[PDB]
Amino acid sequence: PVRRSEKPNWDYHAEIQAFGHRLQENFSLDLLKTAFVNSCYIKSEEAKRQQLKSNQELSEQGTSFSQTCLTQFLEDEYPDMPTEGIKNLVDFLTGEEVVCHVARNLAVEQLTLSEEFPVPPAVLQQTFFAVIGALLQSSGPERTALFIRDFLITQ
Amino acid sequence: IGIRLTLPPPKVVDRWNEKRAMFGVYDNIGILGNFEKHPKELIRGPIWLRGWKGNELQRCIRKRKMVGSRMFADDLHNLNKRIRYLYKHFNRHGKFR
Amino acid sequence: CPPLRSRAYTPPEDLQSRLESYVKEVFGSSLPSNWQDISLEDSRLKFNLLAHLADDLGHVVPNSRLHQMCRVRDVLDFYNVPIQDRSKFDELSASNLPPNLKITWSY
Amino acid sequence: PYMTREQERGHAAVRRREAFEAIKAAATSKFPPHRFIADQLDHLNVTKKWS
Amino acid sequence: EPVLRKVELPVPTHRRPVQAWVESLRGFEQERVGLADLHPDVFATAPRLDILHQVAMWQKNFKRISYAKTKTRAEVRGGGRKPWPQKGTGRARHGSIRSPLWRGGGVAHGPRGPTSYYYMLPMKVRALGLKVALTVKLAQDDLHIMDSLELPTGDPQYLTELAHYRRWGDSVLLVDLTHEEMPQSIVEATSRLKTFNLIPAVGLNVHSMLKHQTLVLTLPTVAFLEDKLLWQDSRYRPLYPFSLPYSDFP
Amino acid sequence: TARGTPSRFLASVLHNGLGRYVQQLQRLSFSVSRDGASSRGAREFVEREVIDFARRNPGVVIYVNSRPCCVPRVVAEYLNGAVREESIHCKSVEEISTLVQKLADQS
Ligand SMILES: [Mg+2]
Ligand SMILES: [Mg+2]
Ligand SMILES: [Mg+2]
Ligand SMILES: [Mg+2]
Repeated sequence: PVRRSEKPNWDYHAEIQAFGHRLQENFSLDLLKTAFVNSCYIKSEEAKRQQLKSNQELSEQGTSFSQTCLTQFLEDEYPDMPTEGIKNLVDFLTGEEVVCHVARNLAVEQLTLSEEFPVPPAVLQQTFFAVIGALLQSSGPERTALFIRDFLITQ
Repeated sequence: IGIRLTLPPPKVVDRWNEKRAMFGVYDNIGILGNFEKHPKELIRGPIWLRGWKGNELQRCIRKRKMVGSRMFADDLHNLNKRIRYLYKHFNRHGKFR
Repeated sequence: CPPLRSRAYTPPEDLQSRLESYVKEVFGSSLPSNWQDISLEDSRLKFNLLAHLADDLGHVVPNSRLHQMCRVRDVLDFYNVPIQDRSKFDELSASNLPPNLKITWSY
Repeated sequence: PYMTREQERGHAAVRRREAFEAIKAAATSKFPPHRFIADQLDHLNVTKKWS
Repeated sequence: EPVLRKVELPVPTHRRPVQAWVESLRGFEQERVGLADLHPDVFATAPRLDILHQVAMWQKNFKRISYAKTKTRAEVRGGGRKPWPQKGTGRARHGSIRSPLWRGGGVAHGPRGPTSYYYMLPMKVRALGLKVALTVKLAQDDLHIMDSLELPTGDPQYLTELAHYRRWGDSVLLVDLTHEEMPQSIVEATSRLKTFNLIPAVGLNVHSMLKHQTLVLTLPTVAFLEDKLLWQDSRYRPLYPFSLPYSDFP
Repeated sequence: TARGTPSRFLASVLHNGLGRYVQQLQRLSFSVSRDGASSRGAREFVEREVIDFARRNPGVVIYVNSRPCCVPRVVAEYLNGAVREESIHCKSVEEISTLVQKLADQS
């Protein structure tokens, strides 16, 4: 298996825009691009070129928001639940496997720039949170909260 | 098994060889040329077949009477036998009377 | 040999007065009212008129449409139609494309 | 019953008859259809090239 | 001096003659040297596509002779005797070893002898065929009329580049009136060109016209074609073959 | 036949309808030819419908290739990663349009 970028009938620009439009989200396209470019990729790219910004900021913001957002939802829905309980429940929702499942079927991996194909789940998860972070900068807390609800809560 | 296991050599057909280019020229020899010749005078081939058409039986009758003398002993015996066969087939056999 | 010329044609703004000039040349200075009604039954004058228009405008009436040029109005109405000449790739590429659509060309 | 035999005699005769003309009309109107030039020339479109 | 041409043969009252531009082969920019009137009956009749097919199919098939034959059971060598008795063995019963059923046998119903596929469409139909083909050429801007097939030089590349300049297309059919009085320059040029073809008037047919993208005619040939094709209607039925003398034919 | 073939249980991708409906068709790849009758039907599909179709569903990215081929085809790709190939071949604009709709509203 080789990445879909390395396959006929591919233009990343048009695909990026369609990723925005699929989810009915008015993304800032510049930021979304920045969300999909991993640090591992840039190291490999530099080494390859020998013979651009990281996801870091966007990814951290995405994860921190989703954690707080998910706790808010869960505390409001299930008030009798303890703190430790909802901790584990959010941790499940922000889990490697489940978030990567969502990522896989939202074609996140298709637009993800990584050194290794198929994509390691750590990277894919990091990329998915970058998407959320970019969306957060794009359309404020409200729209993003709706996105979390529509994707993560459904799991 | 009985199906080829590779593609045959590609066939290229030259559509613009002289024979293809001047195909069917002088078919209008009659109407365009004062009726000096019929187009049937462009037909080449057997003596018994130039500008005439018939079923197998009729073709055989005709070949017998036109080149019957000049043909080979065994060929002619084959032709006499053909005619005998076809005569019975057409006159005595079939669905409709 | 001269280079092959484009089949593209845009009708000019002063077509009316240019045709005025050409008709008054060929049919003579004296011109009756409603000059659009002038018949091109005469073979020689038809040729002369159409030649002048063909040489300057660059666009010629084809063999197919020649018998349709019965009257002078018919010539005027013929030259006001534009011809734009480009391959179908070129016409589609600049045809208000949605950004999701992509067309490529392997000829 | 409702009407006696005498009552019903010829009560529906008009409707019966005028229905039969409808049959005859349809029977007497079968004919070859119209031949249009539009479809004949449309067979040229089979070679219609992009360029 | 403009080159003008009128129709000599009488036209019907309701019909009007069509025009064609007249050009010469002498120059690249020598289009529009004259104007010509063409007889509407030859050059502007009804597009009859069925007729084109009819004539074309007759043209392809009427000359054809088939050379394929196969030997029948009677014609195959040997096969006289009965291979084994009917009753005795377990074997399936046979009369000869050369029967269709057997390997090496004769053919049951095969290609039989030289076969001719000759037939004649009626004359008037073939005539109408030529007419349709000519209208269709002029309708689609595929027909050109020339004063003469005279070339400035016999260099065959001149003729190709002229067709390119005049948007004639890949294949051009050149028709002259007589074979003998064809110009030297055109014969030299066309001899070594595959796609461009020179024929005399009498040669002209439906098949070549359809095969070639362009039809080019001379003014001599256009008057000639009109004469003969228009002769076809407005003639009686024959009493005897037209090769024989009449009081007004040739 | 049921025994002779595989089975699945009814599902959707990622509980599609639950929050918001997401169109599953992601990519469309049309292979047409400039010349040749097979691609004729498809040719005029690219004349008219492609443009407005692409506007109608911004989620789908449409690629049109335009290279010589004896059989024109369309490659439907989905979010989950299935690939569906369909040979449009000698089909009228209308029945090609029906195909492209049928692809776009399925998972
Ligand atoms: Mg024997
Ligand atoms: Mg026996
Ligand atoms: Mg026996
Ligand atoms: Mg044998």
